[PDB]
Amino acid sequence: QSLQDPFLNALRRERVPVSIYLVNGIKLQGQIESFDQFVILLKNTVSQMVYKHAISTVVPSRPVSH
Amino acid sequence: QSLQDPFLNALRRERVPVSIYLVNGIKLQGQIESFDQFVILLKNTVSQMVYKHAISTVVPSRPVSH
Amino acid sequence: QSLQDPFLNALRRERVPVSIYLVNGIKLQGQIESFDQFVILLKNTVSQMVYKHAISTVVPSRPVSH
Amino acid sequence: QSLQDPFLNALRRERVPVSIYLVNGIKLQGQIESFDQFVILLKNTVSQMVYKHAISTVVPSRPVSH
Amino acid sequence: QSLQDPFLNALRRERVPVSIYLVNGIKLQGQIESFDQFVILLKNTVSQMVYKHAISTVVPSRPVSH
Amino acid sequence: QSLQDPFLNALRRERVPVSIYLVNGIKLQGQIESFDQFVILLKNTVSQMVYKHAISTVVPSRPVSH
Repeated sequence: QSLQDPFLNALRRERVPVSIYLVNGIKLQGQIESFDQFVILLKNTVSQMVYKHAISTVVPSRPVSH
Repeated sequence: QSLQDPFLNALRRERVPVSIYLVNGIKLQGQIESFDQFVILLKNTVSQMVYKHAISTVVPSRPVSH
Repeated sequence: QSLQDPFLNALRRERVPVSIYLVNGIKLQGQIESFDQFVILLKNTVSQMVYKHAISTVVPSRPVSH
Repeated sequence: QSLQDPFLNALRRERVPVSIYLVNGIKLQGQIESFDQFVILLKNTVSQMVYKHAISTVVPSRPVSH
Repeated sequence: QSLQDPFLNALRRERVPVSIYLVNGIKLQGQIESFDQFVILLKNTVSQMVYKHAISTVVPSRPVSH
Repeated sequence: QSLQDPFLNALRRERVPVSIYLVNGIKLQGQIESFDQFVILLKNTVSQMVYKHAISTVVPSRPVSH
């Protein structure tokens, strides 16, 4: 049903450092702790809850199985 | 069903000071009083009703159980 | 079902002056005359129909019961 | 069910000159010829089809019954 | 059910040159080859697939029957 | 049901280099590896997951059958 779900899940499972680029030009970095329909929880010191509607791209720091 | 709901609820329940970053680059601060499907009520002097569609991230000022 | 509806309704009923901040950085002011699922009618000289998708926050000029 | 529909319909029926402000800061002017769920047709020389998602506000040039 | 569909269809059928203005201020030009629920295919050398969510207005270069 | 799906699928199947223009003015380039309802996976060194809501246009580098 989804390519998004298995991609994000691979990133979460493998604890791959990612860059999440926002539509406003900000780049966030961390590891994906969890996600659901509308948000991604991006972990560093604290977990930032990122609304998907604000994201342009999710870019892994290295290739991942998917 | 949701990771967003228990995260926001933990922030509300624990009265943790948060930063809510808007997609336009404004940073709001306060405590989350309540929220529903589409909005978050952010309390200081008055309660500001923030539309989720305008939010990029919600960042707690300290780690919280979730 | 909603926190948004009773909040906007309190603002409407009590005729509280509000500021409606748009995502593009414009601040509108007036009283909320009415609202529905998608829009808020903001009254001054004429009524401006404001699409919720364009709004970041609704901020009352004084605390209101909700 | 809607306040938006009777408002736009009053503007259409009465052929009131309006300003439609876009979220990007452009102001369009004309008369509303027609509208549906997602768009407003704004008439001058030609009819411009305006997506509601791009609109911040619709402001009549004079008060209208609604 | 729709005013959008017959408008776009008239533009497509009559092969009228159009300007499609994006919310970010870019103006695209061409002829509408096809469209569906979410996108418009705008033809010149190649066909550009334009997401409706990115469009502010569609403006025909001359009046068209609708 | 869709023109978007067969267009993206032709681009994927034929491995045509594309430009994906974001609403914020960034231009991404690569080949479309896969896509679903909400995202496009754009391949170069790694696969970037691009949210459709952030895309304005998808432009093939050469004409493609559709």
